[PDB]
Amino acid sequence: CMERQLEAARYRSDGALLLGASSLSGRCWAGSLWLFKDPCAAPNEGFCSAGVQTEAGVADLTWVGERGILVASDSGAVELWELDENETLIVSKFCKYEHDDIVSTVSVLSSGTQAVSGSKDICIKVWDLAQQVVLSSYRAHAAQVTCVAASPHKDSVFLSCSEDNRILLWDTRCPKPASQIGCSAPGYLPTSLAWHPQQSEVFVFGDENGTVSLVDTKSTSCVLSSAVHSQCVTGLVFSPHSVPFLASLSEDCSLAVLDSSLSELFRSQAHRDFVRDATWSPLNHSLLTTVGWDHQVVHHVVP
Amino acid sequence: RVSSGRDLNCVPEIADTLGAVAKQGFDFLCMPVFHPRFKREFIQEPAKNRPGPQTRSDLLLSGRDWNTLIVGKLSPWIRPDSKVEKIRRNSEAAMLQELNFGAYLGLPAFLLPLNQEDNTNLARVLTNHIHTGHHSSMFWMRVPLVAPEDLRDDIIENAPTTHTEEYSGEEKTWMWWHNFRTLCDYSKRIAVALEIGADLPSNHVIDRWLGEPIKAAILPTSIFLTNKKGFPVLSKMHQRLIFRLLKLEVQFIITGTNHHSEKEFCSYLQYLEYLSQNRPPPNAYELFAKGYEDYLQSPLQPLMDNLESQTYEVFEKDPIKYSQYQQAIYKCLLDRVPEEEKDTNVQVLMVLGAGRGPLVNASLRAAKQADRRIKLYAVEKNPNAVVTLENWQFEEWGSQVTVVSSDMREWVAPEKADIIVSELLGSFADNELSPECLDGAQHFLKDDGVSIPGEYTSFLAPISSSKLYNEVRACREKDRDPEAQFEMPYVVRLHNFHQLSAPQPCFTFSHPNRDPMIDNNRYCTLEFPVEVNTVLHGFAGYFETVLYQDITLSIRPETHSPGMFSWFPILFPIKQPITVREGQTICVRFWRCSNSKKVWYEWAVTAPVCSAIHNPTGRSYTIGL
Amino acid sequence: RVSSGRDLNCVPEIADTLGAVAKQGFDFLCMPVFHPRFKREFIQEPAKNRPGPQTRSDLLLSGRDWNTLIVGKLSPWIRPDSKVEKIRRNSEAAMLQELNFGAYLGLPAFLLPLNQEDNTNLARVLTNHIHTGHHSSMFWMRVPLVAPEDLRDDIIENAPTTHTEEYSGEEKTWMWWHNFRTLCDYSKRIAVALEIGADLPSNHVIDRWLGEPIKAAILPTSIFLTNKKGFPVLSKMHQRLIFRLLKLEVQFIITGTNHHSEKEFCSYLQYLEYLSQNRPPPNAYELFAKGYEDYLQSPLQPLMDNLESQTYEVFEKDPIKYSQYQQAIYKCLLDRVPEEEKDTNVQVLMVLGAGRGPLVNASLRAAKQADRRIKLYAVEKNPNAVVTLENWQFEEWGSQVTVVSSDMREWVAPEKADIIVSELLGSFADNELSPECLDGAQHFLKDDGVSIPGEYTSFLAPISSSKLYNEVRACREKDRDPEAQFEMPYVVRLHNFHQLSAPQPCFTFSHPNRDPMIDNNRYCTLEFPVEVNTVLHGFAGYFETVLYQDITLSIRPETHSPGMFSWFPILFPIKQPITVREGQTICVRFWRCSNSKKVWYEWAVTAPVCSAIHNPTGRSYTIGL
Ligand SMILES: Cc1cc(NC(=O)C(=O)N2C[C@@H](C)N(C(=O)C(C)C)C[C@@H]2c2ccc(F)cc2)cnc1N
Ligand SMILES: Cc1cc(NC(=O)C(=O)N2C[C@@H](C)N(C(=O)C(C)C)C[C@@H]2c2ccc(F)cc2)cnc1N
Ligand SMILES: Cc1cc(NC(=O)C(=O)N2C[C@@H](C)N(C(=O)C(C)C)C[C@@H]2c2ccc(F)cc2)cnc1N
Ligand SMILES: CSC[C@H]1O[C@@H](n2cnc3c(N)ncnc32)[C@H](O)[C@@H]1O
Ligand SMILES: CSC[C@H]1O[C@@H](n2cnc3c(N)ncnc32)[C@H](O)[C@@H]1O
Ligand SMILES: [Cl-]
Ligand SMILES: [Cl-]
Ligand SMILES: [Cl-]
Ligand SMILES: [Cl-]
Ligand SMILES: [Cl-]
Ligand SMILES: [Cl-]
Ligand SMILES: [Cl-]
Ligand SMILES: [Cl-]
Ligand SMILES: [Cl-]
Ligand SMILES: [Cl-]
Ligand SMILES: [Cl-]
Ligand SMILES: [Cl-]
Ligand SMILES: [Cl-]
Repeated sequence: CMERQLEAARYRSDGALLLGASSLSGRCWAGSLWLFKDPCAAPNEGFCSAGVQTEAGVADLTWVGERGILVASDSGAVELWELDENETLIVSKFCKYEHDDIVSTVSVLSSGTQAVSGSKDICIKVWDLAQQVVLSSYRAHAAQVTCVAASPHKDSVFLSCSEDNRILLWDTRCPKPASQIGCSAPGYLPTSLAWHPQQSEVFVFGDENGTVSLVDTKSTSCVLSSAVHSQCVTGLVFSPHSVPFLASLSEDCSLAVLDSSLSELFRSQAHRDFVRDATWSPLNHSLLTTVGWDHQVVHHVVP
Repeated sequence: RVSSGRDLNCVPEIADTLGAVAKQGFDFLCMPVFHPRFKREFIQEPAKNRPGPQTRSDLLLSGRDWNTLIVGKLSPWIRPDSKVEKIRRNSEAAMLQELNFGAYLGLPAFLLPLNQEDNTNLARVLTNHIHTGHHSSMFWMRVPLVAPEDLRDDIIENAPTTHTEEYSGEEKTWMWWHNFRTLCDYSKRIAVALEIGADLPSNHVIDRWLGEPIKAAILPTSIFLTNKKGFPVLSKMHQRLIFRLLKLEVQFIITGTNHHSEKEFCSYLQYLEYLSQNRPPPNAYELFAKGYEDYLQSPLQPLMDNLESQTYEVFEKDPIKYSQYQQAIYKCLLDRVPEEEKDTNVQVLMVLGAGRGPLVNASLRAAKQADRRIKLYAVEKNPNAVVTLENWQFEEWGSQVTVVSSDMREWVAPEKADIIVSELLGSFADNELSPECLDGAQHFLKDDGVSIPGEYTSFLAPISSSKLYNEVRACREKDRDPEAQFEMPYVVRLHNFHQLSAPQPCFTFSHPNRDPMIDNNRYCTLEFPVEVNTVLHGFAGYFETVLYQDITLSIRPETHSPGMFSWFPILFPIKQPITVREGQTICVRFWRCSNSKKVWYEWAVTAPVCSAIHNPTGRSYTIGL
Repeated sequence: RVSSGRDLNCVPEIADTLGAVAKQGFDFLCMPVFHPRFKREFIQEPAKNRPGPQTRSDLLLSGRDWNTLIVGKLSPWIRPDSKVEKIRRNSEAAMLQELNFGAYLGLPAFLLPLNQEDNTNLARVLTNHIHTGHHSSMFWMRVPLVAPEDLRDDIIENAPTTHTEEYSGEEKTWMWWHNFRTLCDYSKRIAVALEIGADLPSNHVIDRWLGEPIKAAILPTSIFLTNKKGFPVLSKMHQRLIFRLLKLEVQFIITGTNHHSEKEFCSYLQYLEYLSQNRPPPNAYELFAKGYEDYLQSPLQPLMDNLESQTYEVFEKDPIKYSQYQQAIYKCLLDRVPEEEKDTNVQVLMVLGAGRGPLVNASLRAAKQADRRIKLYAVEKNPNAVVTLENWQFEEWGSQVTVVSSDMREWVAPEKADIIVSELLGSFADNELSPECLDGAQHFLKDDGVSIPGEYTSFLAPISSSKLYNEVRACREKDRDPEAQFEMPYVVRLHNFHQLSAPQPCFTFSHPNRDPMIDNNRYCTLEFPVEVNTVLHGFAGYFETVLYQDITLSIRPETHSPGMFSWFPILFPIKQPITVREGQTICVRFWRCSNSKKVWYEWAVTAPVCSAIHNPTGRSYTIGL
């Protein structure tokens, strides 16, 4: 049994699609992980490569190399799952309950051996994925942590944003590791973060009002802004192109594809519910797969 | 035993989760009625037309289980006071939906958080929901003792945490409640679920919650330390706070995951039970007045009304008071009769207001103890108690006790008394008209006669208690002034309140009153220094009395007689609560007025702000002469 | 088991007597608090100065025993309505004394006799005592079913007993109560202790006590017959009366000495227990509605309000009603689809007001039973019940049932229905606005469509019940009209009342309403023949409904559906009770009024006397559209 609310979708190096779903209504509020080596067969359960039911619903996931799956659970747990040698089963490597509320976001650092997790318990934790222990726990925010994003190439640097209207840049090599960025005045609450793949000092963030903004960590100034969506921006995904595109997702049930100037180039209203996750295909850099709470897996082609 | 509940934000199956939390030993479960991450759209298509079902079915639990074991929780994404208009309206709709589903399930309580200063639209929606269908359901406002902004780690390099003392700032969360509670017009269905952090604030921040309607105390598992054997424990300050909360008889709510994973999760709860089963055992007074904590009662008027048999029974089962009376009579008998006159001198002793005759037996025991001869008159105007007095006299006392069924102010005594002994004191000393009664009886006292009690003095102290204020406000009756309940005193075992200043003497009376121009009217002005930020709601009243020399009785807290049961304190309310800042002085005025038919009190606060004069002309409360 | 007490006028020692009556099996003791022959003087010397004590001491029993086991009795020499002024004033004083001593003891009830027609001064003294201090004590008026003058032996030679039938004279004792109760202004603390004689009067004399607050029934030992084995028994008429009293759940009081002296005295009491343990066992309806007898409740408005889960649960656990609905749907499906079309014809069936879906399952069972194919729409405006509906649909029903969360008057149906099935009937048929709802839903019904129910009709019957009148009168609230409680109906399991005339149809509605000019306003005039002397206090309301052809539901008493639980009768009160004599006709008027926002009822009695028009313009009661 697969649940209706598709939560996350990630491609693998060989073109396989990892899906994470939850049941946010009905008798059971659980979740499930799935792996489709035929991406066009998703989300049909009978034509999947692997699949497992988990304890509670998943709120965010991410790959750990080519075999690991890191899951943020509603139970307050961080779970590492591993694939079978023949990649037919999804077995649990560890499941640690260190957060006191729903773990809402998780991100693997650049080395691949450590990760960072954020939860509604306002805390942000650093995990050693090999020792299955928490290296450090920080209580820097004053409200629910909305998103955390590891830097692409620095193992000690990562962004975080919470409902306390703070956007914190983190360098764990400092005695005070967090530093506040944010736009000039108290803007609308930050809801989505994404580092730039080519520029290690530049990122983008989307707020609750539908605005996507391009910021540089050095000059800490809103370099650009665009009212892209009519509702909260829940996700921001860059493309693997040399000059990358920006995929913006919102609760207005629409996907937008913008350029380096945050100008709208493509738009899809195929989903009839919230758009949760989007991923670009490594084999075909022009193919973008989106998932949503309408149990739809859409494959767009983008010029 | 403690009443405890388990807080969870993740419930896969409701039945298995409820069974697990019941096996762990919890009495109820705080859980979301909708999935916390299941954000719903009410205005904009196409997410507005999301296919159902929207949450779990109500058939998954029995109606009894919904009524007794489930506490609802508001979804964390509902922000009725968001700066965004879309989110504002959508959260209004979602909050109404969740509250209506909670009322549809018949839940006994529903949790709503207070995370910021501005909760005005939240208060508007909740007040609209309250005034929609008569219900008994409660709304617990989850309020942190310390705001998370004042609790975060000092790890933000360019935003350091303030190290400067901010006396009023550290109390900000109380304001969060006080404003909200004020916006909802002091609804009795709205209470506090106080959440406690790992680091406790100053003592004044904690004391700001004295007198507040605290129904629940929330303990996260993270605040628990660990001992040598690995069991979760608490620091001594947290133990003090737990004891203070146990005295208020609140429900404790364990939240968070099991961090002491080697031990079972019930360990946490067990610790509380431990802390409860080793709490300081209450004295005889606290056991006697357990069920009457903060229970408002009208003051007795034994002069105008005839007391019932069980009221006299309550008065009699008070051995400390009658031991003191007997000791006073013993000392007075030894003072008035020398040793060489013990056979020739027979003292005339008159019990004025004998009731069923405990003072008569006390006088007899004092005469036997002092080896002195006495002649007893037992005066009582209540004929129902005169029945008991005369049965006593025929069966035991004999001719030594002469029972007089009349008013002491009209009785024509056949002789004059060496000693008069009375018990006509109320919670506010003279509030039962002992001065007037002992004045009318003064003519048949000898020129050197003695009155026991010889003196009494009332005491007042400003208090803070939103709970008692709300109870008084609820005491509204038809066919009278809608605010008459605020202009009358109440006899009440004060429990959940905060004394704002040291008690000070109010009115003093002495007997016999040799003064030719006897005037029992009084006018007193009291200045109470207040060293905290608080809200004045009324004045507690106590009394002291000198029966004879160093033999005294007292319900004043500093000098209370240990183990005395006959008197609860009194409470004078005020119509409007008054904000009092740290360092300000509460100046209050009190009058004791009278005519030929009735006596009453009038009072008014004159500083830091003026109130209305309460009970003018005794319109709301009088004491019949 | 019965609740019984022992009546005595001679108590040597109170403790031994109480122990004896407890050993005999009695629950309480009616005894004099003063000696019955101890006449006391209050005005004239020297008997005024009689030395005490005046009665027994209150220390002879515990306060619990005084509160629970002792019922006081007025001394038989106290005649407050004597023709002599001295005796009048002295009896006033003595009655006040005894009542105050009873209140001093905290007695739960005090007995006072009604032996003559004139008890005006007795009523004055009792009313003054009632309005002196708040108390919960009860006053039982010992009233004989037959006056002793109409009960004496015909042995006076020059004063023969009348052999002529006097219909109103034989009821005189009821007047004795009715006047007294009227003089005391219908005090809730005043009830009846009906005393039964050896010879029972006509059935109308007994029925005159229907609807009266009878708390106790007094049985003398002399009225008991004796059987073959010597045990005391009662005649079959007395057994009928005992059963009628047991249905009212009164307390029985055995008075008199043991005349069957060979047997122990408990035998009498045992007989009652016998008669109680062989009383007709109640049906499922009486067991279901036991605790709700004469309990006033506001009528539900499922259109304006969203019903709770347990209300739907009460509606669902009613198998007779849903069996009838299923049979109606079965007959209709067989009527509309021939046998040769059972595979080709799929009937469109729409449940309008599905709640949690019992009618949906009834329709499915009817389709399975009739071997016909159906397509189901389940329309419900209450979203909380839509949650249950959609969980049902996802888990069991499937695509066969389409859940529609909207108002049936606004829903744009994708197709038209062969059958519409509704359950929108209240206790007064249309008092929940089923006509308007089914009118708004009429447009998506086929030209030959069927509505189940197809018809319904309300019924009214004038009733007499001083108990229900006093309850309605007690339903006075602040911040509204002091008489608004009389201008609104109440859903109530009628128990202690008297039906004065046969129920008659009031308002009738049919569906579908093909009439081009639809008007649901109604005006009805009803003439009820009354053949007894009685006091009208209100009108009971029931309903009948034809679901389909000969399949009907009914709470009308003559045609009530056996074992149906979903509906209690309704009660329309009137502000002032109306005396109705034997042979008179009660002419009443009833209106069903409405505007575009609300519907309400208006009613007035026009014969034998006119009342005020109740609930004008819906000022006190409206039904929201
Ligand atoms: C945090 C987050 C990220 C994304 N993004 C994506 O899934 C995504 O599109 N990519 C990452 C990955 C799937 N990928 C790879 O090729 C791997 C196998 C090596 C292709 C592509 C890519 C984009 C830019 C690049 F510079 C390189 C790769 C979506 N959701 C969330 N929450
Ligand atoms: C000698 C003397 C004593 C007092 N003592 C008081 O009035 C007083 O504090 N009470 C509170 C409490 C102690 N108590 C109770 O019975 C407890 C079990 C509830 C008795 C009484 C009271 C009872 C019912 C009421 F409604 C109000 C007050 C007054 N006068 C005189 N002369
Ligand atoms: C199908 C249907 C049925 C009714 N039935 C009634 O209203 C009615 O007679 N009741 C009295 C009684 C039977 N009952 C109870 O729960 C018992 C246990 C006390 C339910 C209900 C009621 C409950 C609480 C109230 F406050 C008032 C009424 C109305 N509408 C529709 N559509
Ligand atoms: C022991 S409670 C006070 C007692 O004194 C009695 N009492 C109060 N005022 C008077 C009075 N003026 N004369 C006689 N007894 C009194 C009351 O009836 C009660 O029994
Ligand atoms: C079974 S009790 C009557 C049911 O019908 C529902 N109901 C009443 N009026 C309407 C209406 N106009 N549209 C839809 N459902 C209704 C009520 O909400 C309740 O569930
Ligand atoms: Cl910001
Ligand atoms: Cl239920
Ligand atoms: Cl609720
Ligand atoms: Cl609870
Ligand atoms: Cl005593
Ligand atoms: Cl008396
Ligand atoms: Cl003065
Ligand atoms: Cl007693
Ligand atoms: Cl009484
Ligand atoms: Cl009784
Ligand atoms: Cl059901
Ligand atoms: Cl809902
Ligand atoms: Cl009409």
